[PDB]
Amino acid sequence: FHRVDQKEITQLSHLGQGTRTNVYEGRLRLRVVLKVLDPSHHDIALAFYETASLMSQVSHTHLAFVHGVCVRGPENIMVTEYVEHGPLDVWLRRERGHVPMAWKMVVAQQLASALSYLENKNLVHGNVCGRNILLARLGLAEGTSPFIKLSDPGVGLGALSREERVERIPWLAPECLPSTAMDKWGFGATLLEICFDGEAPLRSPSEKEHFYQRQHRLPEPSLATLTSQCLTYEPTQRPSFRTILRDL
Ligand SMILES: CNc1cc(Nc2cc(C)cc(C)c2)nn2c(C(N)=O)cnc12
Repeated sequence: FHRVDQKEITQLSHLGQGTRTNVYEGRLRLRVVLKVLDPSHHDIALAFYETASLMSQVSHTHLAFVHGVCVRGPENIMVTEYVEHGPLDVWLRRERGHVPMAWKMVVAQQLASALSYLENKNLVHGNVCGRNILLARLGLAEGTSPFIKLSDPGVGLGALSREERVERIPWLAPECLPSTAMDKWGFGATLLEICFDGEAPLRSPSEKEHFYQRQHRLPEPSLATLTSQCLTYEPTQRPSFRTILRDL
């Protein structure tokens, strides 16, 4: 990744919070987003640097760009693409009941394309969810289509606590509660979330953890065969993104 000096960035309005991060609008000597990691253990900063490294080595129409990393005292900052309309989950809840199925199918295909690209390079995202899908274009006007960018996955899944992994249910693959196969589950859970206008299935941390421990399966979408195949507890039985992209 590219090293960004603190003199090259300007921190503006708070946008929201991610896992161990605060996300702000900013300027780069370009409008950007600044993902400020909390003062953290070296294992967490390393998992954050691994994400910056992964996203700086890939290039895809539907993957958000990473400008680089800035170290500002105890704060690690990932300088990433400012995407015009922000997260898909927020937008879906605001537009609940007025998002057509054809619009949702375009998003699913664009997301499956980004994930097929990663799968072919044997790279894991590990945080596929509506919150990490950003809208560059809304596709509300006649003759237009939405355009998504899959955000960086933030602090790597391998560095998170059990409590943080439970907070990720239902996007978290069940085998991760105690491989590219995990993104097939994240993809399936994101299709449910999109189908339900940003209302993902599953509640308290104990109820979510009990759901996976008891091997219960997620609700069917209101995409039924595809979610049923992606959301299986057997990782090797999940279809490839080549097959998913064909089935879509
Ligand atoms: C207008 N643009 C954007 C808004 C936004 N808001 C946001 C909204 C919540 C609820 C949470 C977080 C972490 C950010 N995030 N974002 C990103 C990104 N998180 O990578 C990239 N561009 C944008």
